[PDB]
Amino acid sequence: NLPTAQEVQGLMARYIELVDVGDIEAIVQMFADDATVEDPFGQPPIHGREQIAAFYRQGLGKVRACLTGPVRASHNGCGAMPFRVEMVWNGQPCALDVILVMRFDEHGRIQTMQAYWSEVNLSV
Amino acid sequence: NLPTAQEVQGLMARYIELVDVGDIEAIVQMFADDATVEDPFGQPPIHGREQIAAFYRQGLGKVRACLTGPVRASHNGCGAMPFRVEMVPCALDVILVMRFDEHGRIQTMQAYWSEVNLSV
Repeated sequence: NLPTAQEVQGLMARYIELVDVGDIEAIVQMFADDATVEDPFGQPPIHGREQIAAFYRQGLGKVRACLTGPVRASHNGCGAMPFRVEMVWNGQPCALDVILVMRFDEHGRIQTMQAYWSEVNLSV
Repeated sequence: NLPTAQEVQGLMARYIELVDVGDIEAIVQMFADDATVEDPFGQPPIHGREQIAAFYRQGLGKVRACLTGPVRASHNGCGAMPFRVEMVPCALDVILVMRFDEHGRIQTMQAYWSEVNLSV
């Protein structure tokens, strides 16, 4: 709980913005110190800011990202949003369609994050 | 969680199709006996076929629905999709997250949305 539906809308919209510019440390800061990330969902959860920062640094360490639909928020501090990421793999432009689901804590920080996507969502 | 990524895409797309035509019996058949529905997510879990059937009865019992983006599937039998529901004259943007069992039936259904996502 804590963040209202509107606040969730704002936090998740900002996440996309941070990912887009690639500000790794600002992204990490949005996460609870002990948050867990599953990206893609189905893979082992990654625990803690050190591990999360290493994760984003690997992926974002050249990439554009934008919402492709509005954020769907709840009244219990959770939300979901659809988005697309554009990256350059092997010097070639690729697109990845994803849907992120997040649960925030009483301090407005991301406690849980789950990114839904597979190969079928990747394209050029 | 046996259903593959492509099979999840198909099942989730069929669900939307069924909702769009309003075939409650067909929709309910898609769920497993132990299934739980959280719609909107944040509201108490609904379980029991008679209960899930009654939930759809009240909602679809003129309603239309369409995918507004591709289904995002995983390899552990789960998927998420963005869609729009038109009903009463208004529109609602939703995102459904679902987990299927080893039989390809809905085990978990979670629909995210709130008043903000509503448009009249």
